Amino acid sequence: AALRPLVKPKIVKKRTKKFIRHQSDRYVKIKRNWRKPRGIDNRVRRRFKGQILMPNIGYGSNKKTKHMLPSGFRKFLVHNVKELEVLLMCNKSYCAEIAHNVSSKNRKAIVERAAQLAIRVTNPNARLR
Amino acid sequence: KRVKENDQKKKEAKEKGTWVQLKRQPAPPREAHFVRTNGKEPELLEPIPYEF
Amino acid sequence: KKNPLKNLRIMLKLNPYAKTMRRNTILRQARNHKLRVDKAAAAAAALQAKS
Amino acid sequence: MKASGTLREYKVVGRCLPTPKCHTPPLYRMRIFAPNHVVAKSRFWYFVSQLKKMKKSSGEIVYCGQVFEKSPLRVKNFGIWLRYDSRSGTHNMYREYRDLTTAGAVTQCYRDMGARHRARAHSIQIMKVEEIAASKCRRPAVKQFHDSKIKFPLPHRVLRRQHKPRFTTKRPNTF
Amino acid sequence: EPYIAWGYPNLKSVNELIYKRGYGKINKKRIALTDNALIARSLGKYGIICMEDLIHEIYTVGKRFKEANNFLWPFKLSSPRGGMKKKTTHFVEGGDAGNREDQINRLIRRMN
Amino acid sequence: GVDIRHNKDRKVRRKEPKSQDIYLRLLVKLYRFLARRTNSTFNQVVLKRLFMSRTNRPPLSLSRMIRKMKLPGRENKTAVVVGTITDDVRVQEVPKLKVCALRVTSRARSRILRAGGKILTFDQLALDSPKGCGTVLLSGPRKGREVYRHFGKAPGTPHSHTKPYVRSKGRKFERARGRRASRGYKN
RNA sequence: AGAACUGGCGCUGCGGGAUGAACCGAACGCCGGGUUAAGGCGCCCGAUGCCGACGCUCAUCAGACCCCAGAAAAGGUGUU
RNA sequence: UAGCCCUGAAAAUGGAUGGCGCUGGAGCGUCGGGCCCAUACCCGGCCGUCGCCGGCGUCGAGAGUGGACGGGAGCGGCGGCCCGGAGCCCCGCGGACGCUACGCCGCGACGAGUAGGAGGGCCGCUGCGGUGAGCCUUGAAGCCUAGGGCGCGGGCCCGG
Ligand SMILES: [Mg+2]
Repeated sequence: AALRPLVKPKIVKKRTKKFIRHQSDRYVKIKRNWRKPRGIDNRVRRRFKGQILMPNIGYGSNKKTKHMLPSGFRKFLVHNVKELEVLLMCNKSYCAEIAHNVSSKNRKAIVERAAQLAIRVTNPNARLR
Repeated sequence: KRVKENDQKKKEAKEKGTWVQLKRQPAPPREAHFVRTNGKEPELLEPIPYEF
Repeated sequence: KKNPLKNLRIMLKLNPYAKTMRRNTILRQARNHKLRVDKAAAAAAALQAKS
Repeated sequence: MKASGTLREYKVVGRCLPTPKCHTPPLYRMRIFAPNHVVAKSRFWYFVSQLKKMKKSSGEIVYCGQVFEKSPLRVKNFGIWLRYDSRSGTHNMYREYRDLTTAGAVTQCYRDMGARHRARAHSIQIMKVEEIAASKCRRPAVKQFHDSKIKFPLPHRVLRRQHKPRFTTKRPNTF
Repeated sequence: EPYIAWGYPNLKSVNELIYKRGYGKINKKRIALTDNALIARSLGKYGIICMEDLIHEIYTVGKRFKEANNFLWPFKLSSPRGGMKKKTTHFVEGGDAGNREDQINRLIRRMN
Repeated sequence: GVDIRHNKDRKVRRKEPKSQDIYLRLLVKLYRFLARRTNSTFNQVVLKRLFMSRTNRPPLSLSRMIRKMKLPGRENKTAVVVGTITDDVRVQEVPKLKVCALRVTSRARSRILRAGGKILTFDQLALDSPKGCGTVLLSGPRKGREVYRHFGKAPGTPHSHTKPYVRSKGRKFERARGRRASRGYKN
């Protein structure tokens, strides 16, 4: 751990298994993106046992632990120096990401501004030479 | 009839000074009373047999 | 909600008489226990004094 | 009634309420065999309503105690009178048992009516139970234990399996 | 009486019920009456300002039984840990649905 | 399940206005401080009236106000209306009463200010009487609209008096059968 | 095939009825511990591997659990 | 007379107390002590909805469910020679967090759902006005990926 973020609790999650669409195994035209089944007879909507679960608000995560990374921070993706400085009074709570378009020259500079301000960047060594 | 003999009994408690409680109540459970089996002893009855 | 009847001193937060009710039924059931063990020995004491 | 467990004899007395017409009704008495006192004062209003014009609303019970046999150690011979119902009609019945207590002899009836006659315990009405002395028994199964210097052995004893090792190297003698 | 079991409770039946599973309502909330202030602040109008005074009106059915009862939330008891018998026929008939007149104290101690 | 019946869980009143007026939203913030904090019931009436719609805020004319302030006792109180004060042409001379309202119209506040009265907004009402002491809060005829005379039983029921939707008043527009005993019937 | 009264299914999963639309329990946010209902506890199959109580019954077509999935009159010195 | 059994009692693929089997019972009748487990019930966690509300006092000087002064008379108390009197803080110049008020906080109860109806979407696609002193040949869009995550989800972000 390069940096330590205030109090990090035991992150419990209710499920770690990524809800899939019904019949998404059987076809490849059907993406695994969740669509709730609204057929009149099917056994997922009617909620039989031993079948594909369907998401509801009971699976929601704890409010004090929501959007927590496994490192204990919460990401905030930035593009340059001028919006890295807005995270100065949040550096023990939030962490910065560099957006995927930022060129390897400018990405080199906004991580050296991050080290002076002691803000955690999740991807410091990306697009190096 | 009750309204009539209720209002006159209401002002009877003003002159006499009481708490007569003119509101009516349902049947309470029976009071803890006392029976008397004076002299004799209770009658043994037993179920009669079946004859058609 | 800590449980009355399961700890003291929540009973006593809700009922101050409950303590003085309680050592009375510790004091008197100990004096009925000192009585009966002394009495049951005193029966077989003289019965053993006989033999 | 379920006849749940061993029964328990109750003496139940009770009387219909004093009307303005009738003061001090005579306070009848029955002899209810029931597993507890709540069933026992429930069968009183079953049997009294078939015999007198009384019911639980216009009556009350004025005693319900367990009445128990005086001699729990002495072996007694009981003869009881039955009024069970069958699948076709209903029959009167005399029937003899042999137990150390009255409620144990009528318990031995309800089991025995269900065994032999398949008669469920709500359909059978006990009329009267009393001890009889010997040489007035008529049943030769009860009569055959009236024998001074009686003796018999216990042949072919079988019990306690799985209690010991289920797997043993030992064929268990039945004596 | 097909749907209920009831009977006449003795003194430690209500004493165990009011303390252990007893809850009160003030306006719409089911609160734990863990203080004698909470009984007095609402129902103190009737002079039943403490816990063991509340337990007295509700056993010896007194003048203000109604407002002392309706202060209480319905007692959300647990499942009876001895098991029941048949749940559908009468207690006389062998089951347990109906009046049983003192055996409800034996049932509360499994429920409560 | 419990059987505690449904539809008792939800109430269907308003907890903020649906307006995006940034001057009504600060009047809301002023009064929902005063509602939950000063313990006077005037500030609860005025607060839920700021939430109300435009139909639930009918205009109050100039001679409903001064007819409702010729009454005995109203000689020095202030008139609150949550909504506009228009002016009547019917009234000839205006007393010197003190009013307090959202959005008094142009010709009305020329006649209130010639009379010597004082018009107030709800800011300087709140500084004046925070409890709402000595105010006569008025309302307009909220069932005075042209829409409410179309509502009722039915226009073709017995004694309906409901005024049906015709596209143009005149002869031969909904007047033939059902409206006279010669042609058909009369309801 | 058609009515009445209440519930249900349709819209509704779960435990039990081997299987099941409606029967019996029972209604559902996502979990941990506790306990039970209806049902059960030889082995599939969680729990009688209790030194369970009392009787009844032998079938060369035994019998075995609401709805519920097979039977009657008549007869039997077969036993009780 | 009525319990169990038997006779009465015959159908087409091979077959059904569910099966295997079961006869001091794994059968029938009447019962007892245990024991087994539903998403039900009880206690606890967490999400959400609904209901009743809370804080504009950031008031480390704010303090108030009764409040001042200044006079007519009395004490108990604080400094006696029985005469007696407002001190505005200061040796420390100090004292967390907060409140997008459309935000935050707290308590309590509840959560099935086809057709249908509403709400929220910092879910998504294309185009416009504004706006990021945005991003980019030191590599955009797209496409690929046993790479790393977040979101209950629609989805999104990051590495290669
Ligand atoms: Mg269907």
